[PDB]
Amino acid sequence: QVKDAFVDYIDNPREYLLSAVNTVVDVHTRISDL
Amino acid sequence: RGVPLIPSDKVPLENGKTKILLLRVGESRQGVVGLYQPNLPGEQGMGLSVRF
Repeated sequence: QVKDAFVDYIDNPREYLLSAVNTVVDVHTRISDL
Repeated sequence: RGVPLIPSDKVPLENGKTKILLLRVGESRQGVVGLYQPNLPGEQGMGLSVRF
């Protein structure tokens, strides 16, 4: 970002870290086989 | 009388006293049929699968 918008930039810009969400899906092998 | 006797040690036997069976097999004759699951992942045989 431009600071206080010479042209200066802020020295501590925000960084966005992607988050992970998980789900375990369990299926019996006889249910899928039959 | 033309109908063969088939051996099977899986027919129970307890102090003598076993049993004898007579079968007619076939779907078209309305007899006895076995049932299996045709399409399987792994599929090493008729109704059989091996998976890691």
